[PDB]
Amino acid sequence: GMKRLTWISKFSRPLSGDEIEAIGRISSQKNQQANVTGVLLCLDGIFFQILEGEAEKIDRIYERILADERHTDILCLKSEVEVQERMFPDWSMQTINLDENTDFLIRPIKVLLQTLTESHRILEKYTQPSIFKIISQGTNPLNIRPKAVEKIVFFSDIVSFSTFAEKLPVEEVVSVVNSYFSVCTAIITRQGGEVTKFIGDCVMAYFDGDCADQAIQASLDILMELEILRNSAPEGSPLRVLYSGIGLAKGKVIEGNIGSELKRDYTILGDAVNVAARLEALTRQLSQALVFSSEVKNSATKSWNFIWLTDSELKGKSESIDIYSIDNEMTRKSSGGLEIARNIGHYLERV
Amino acid sequence: GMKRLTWISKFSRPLSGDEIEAIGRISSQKNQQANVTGVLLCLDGIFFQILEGEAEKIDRIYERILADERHTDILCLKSEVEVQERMFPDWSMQTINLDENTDFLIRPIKVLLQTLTESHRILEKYTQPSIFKIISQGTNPLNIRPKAVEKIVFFSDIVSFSTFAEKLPVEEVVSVVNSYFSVCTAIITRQGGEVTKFIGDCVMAYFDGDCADQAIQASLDILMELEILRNSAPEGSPLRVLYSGIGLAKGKVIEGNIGSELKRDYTILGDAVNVAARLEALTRQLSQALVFSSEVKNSATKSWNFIWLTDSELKGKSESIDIYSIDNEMTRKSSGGLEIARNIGHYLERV
Ligand SMILES: Cc1cc2nc3c(=O)[nH]c(=O)nc-3n(C[C@H](O)[C@H](O)[C@H](O)COP(=O)(O)O)c2cc1C
Ligand SMILES: Cc1cc2nc3c(=O)[nH]c(=O)nc-3n(C[C@H](O)[C@H](O)[C@H](O)COP(=O)(O)O)c2cc1C
Ligand SMILES: [Ca+2]
Ligand SMILES: [Ca+2]
Ligand SMILES: [Ca+2]
Ligand SMILES: [Ca+2]
Repeated sequence: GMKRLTWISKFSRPLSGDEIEAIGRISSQKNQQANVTGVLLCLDGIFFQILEGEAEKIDRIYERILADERHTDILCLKSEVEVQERMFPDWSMQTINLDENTDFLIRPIKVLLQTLTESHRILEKYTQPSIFKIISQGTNPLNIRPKAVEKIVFFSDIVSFSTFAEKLPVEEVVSVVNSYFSVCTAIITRQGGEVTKFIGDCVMAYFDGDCADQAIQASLDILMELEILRNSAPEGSPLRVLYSGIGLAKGKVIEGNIGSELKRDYTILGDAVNVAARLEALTRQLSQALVFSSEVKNSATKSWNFIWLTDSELKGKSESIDIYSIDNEMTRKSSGGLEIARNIGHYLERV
Repeated sequence: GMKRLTWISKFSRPLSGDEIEAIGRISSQKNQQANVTGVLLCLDGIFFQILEGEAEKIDRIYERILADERHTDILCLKSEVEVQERMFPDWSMQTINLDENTDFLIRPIKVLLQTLTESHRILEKYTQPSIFKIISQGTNPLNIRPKAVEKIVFFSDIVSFSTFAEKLPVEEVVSVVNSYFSVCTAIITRQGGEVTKFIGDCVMAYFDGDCADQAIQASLDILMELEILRNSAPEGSPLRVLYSGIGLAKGKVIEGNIGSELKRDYTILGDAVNVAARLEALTRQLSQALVFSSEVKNSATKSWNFIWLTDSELKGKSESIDIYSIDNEMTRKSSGGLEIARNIGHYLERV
C-alpha cells in the first residue's frame, strides 16, 4: 500500500531563494533514503507539496514536516491510500520556485494559483474544522457513509445577549461575541471536542460519547476563562458583563453527506434547537452556569464534585431526567436570570 | 475605474481541442473590440479565466459568458474594482489548453491545480452560498464591516423527527432529511432568500426585511411541495410522513466577520435558538404548519388570507405579540402535535 499526500503551508517568516533551495536539497536526500518521491513548489510565501511512498515512511516524514520552524498553517488537501502508481517516480523531491520563474505560460498560471489559494484560505475559515479532519484520513467528505454515533453535545450561550445589541454599537457587539466564540472554541478544541456550529449567540460542539470528563473540563475551563476575562478587562469594557451558560447532554448524532447540494453539512443532531433551548432555560432557572444530564454524569470517569439540582426534560419525550452540575467555588452563584440581565443592562447603559 | 474578474467553471459536455481553440478565438476577437484583456485556461474539463477591462464592458461580456451552453457551474472567485494596471495588457484573450501541454515544469503544476480545484469544490458545498455572493461584489468576506440589518427570519423543522431516527435505518433517515433540506433550500432560494444554516432538523433562512411577501410565498410553496412529495412517494416510502412546521419572525441580524479564526460566520441572529424553539412550539400547539408574527404580517404588501391565531412570546421579553397564519385549504388542519407524532410512528413502524 502506497500513500500520497498533497499539502499547502505558509512561510513562517521570509525565506530566501537559497534557503528554499536548501529545503528542497535535504528533502531530496531524505526522501531518496526513504524511497519517497514528490514535488515542492513555492509562490509568494506559500509552499505546496505532493509526497508519495510507503505509508509508514510518509507519516514519519510528514510528522517531521509539521514541526519545521520555517513554515506554519500546514493543511493536507488530499491523502490517497492504496496508491497504485507514483506521479513523480524520478523525483525524490523536485523543487520549483515559482517566484523565480519567468516563463511565458507560467506567469498567468501563477496568478491563477495565487487567486485560487487565497480563495481557498477564505473558505477554510467558514467550514467545520472536522471537514479537513475527514480529508486527512483519506476520505472525501461527500462520500461519507451515513452512521449514527453517540456524542456528548455541548451548548453554551451568552446571558442576555439582547442587552448588548440594544446598548452598544454594532462593532462593539461583534467584538464581544468574537471574544466569546474565541474562548469557547479554543478550549473545546484543546479538550478534544469539535465546534460544529454557531447558532446565534450559542456555540454547539461535540465530544466523543465517552469523553464526558473532557466535556466537563472544557466547560469549567471556559467558565474560569470568562471570569478571568471579566476581571481583567479595562474599566468600562463591555467584556466585564460577558457571562455564559453551558449545558451538556448526550445525543445520537448522524454523520454523513447531509443537506441540499446547495448547502451541505457533515452532521445533524435532530432537535438540536430544542435541547439547546431547554438547557438555556435550565441555566437561567437554576442560576447555575453549568448543567448536564445524568447520562453525561454517569459517563464521567473522574470523581467530579457533582451536585444534583432538579429534574427536567431535554428531548421532548415524557422522560424526567436528573439534572446535575459541579459544586465548586466558581459555580456557587445565588441569582441569575433576571438578576444578571438587569445588572448587564445597568452596566452597559453607562459604558 | 477598471474591473478584473477571475472565475472557474465546468465543461457542460465534452469539448474538443479544436472547440476550445474556437472559444478562445471568438473571445479574443470580442475582447479586442471591447478593449478587454485576459487569459483562459482549461484542464480536465474545468475552465479558468481572468478578465479585465472597463467595468461596464466586463459585466456585459460576463453576462454573455454565464449563458454559454458549453459550460456550467460558473463561480467568480475574485472581483477587483478600481483596478489600476492590467495583468495581461497584450492578450485580448490568451488561451492555454493545459490538457495538451506536456512541458516538464507544468506537469506537476497541473496535478496541483487539479487537486486544489477539487478541494475547492468540496469546500464550496459546505459554506453559506452568501459567502460567494459577497465575493462577486468585490469584497473579501473577512473584511466586512459589522452592520445591523433587519431581516425576515425563517425557521422550518421536521415534525417528530426523532421517530424517523428510532424507526428507520440511518441511511433512510439521511435520505428523508436530504429530501427535506433540498425542497426547503430550492424554494427559499428561488424566492430570493438565503439559507444560513441547518440546526439539527431545522432550516434557518433570511429574507430582506421588507420581503415578507416572498417569505410567505416560500413558506406556502414548501408546504405545497411537501404535500405533493408525501402523496407522490412510493407505497411504504418514509417520505409519506414527512411534515414540516414553519415559523417566520422579524429580527435584527448582525452581518460581519464573526467567530473564532478557527471558525468564522458571516451573520448572527442573537437568541436564534430561542426564537426557533418558540416557533416550533407554536406550530405544534396550534396544529398549524405556518405561523408568523404581526411584524411579518404588517410587512407584507399583498392581500394574503391572514388569520389571527393567538398571542405568544417570541424573543423572551415580556411582550405579547399576535401570531398569524394564512387560512387556505392547505393550512386547514385539525390535529397536529401528538396526533401527527403517533401517526408517524405507526406508519414508520410498518414500513
Ligand atoms: C516546505 C517544506 C517541505 C519539506 N519536505 C520534506 C520532505 O519531503 N522530506 C523530508 O525528509 N523533509 C522535508 N522537509 C524538512 C523536514 O521538516 C526536516 O527538516 C528534514 O526532514 C530533516 O530531518 P532529519 O535530519 O531527521 O532527516 C520539508 C521542510 C519544509 C519547510
Ligand atoms: C469558457 C468560456 C470563456 C469565454 N470568454 C469570453 C470572453 O472572454 N469574451 C467574450 O466576448 N466571450 C467569451 N465567451 C463566449 C461568450 O459566451 C459568447 O459566446 C461570445 O461572446 C459571442 O457573443 P457575441 O456574438 O454577441 O459577440 C466565453 C465562452 C466560454 C465557454
Ligand atoms: Ca442566549
Ligand atoms: Ca429524578
Ligand atoms: Ca423538530
Ligand atoms: Ca394580542
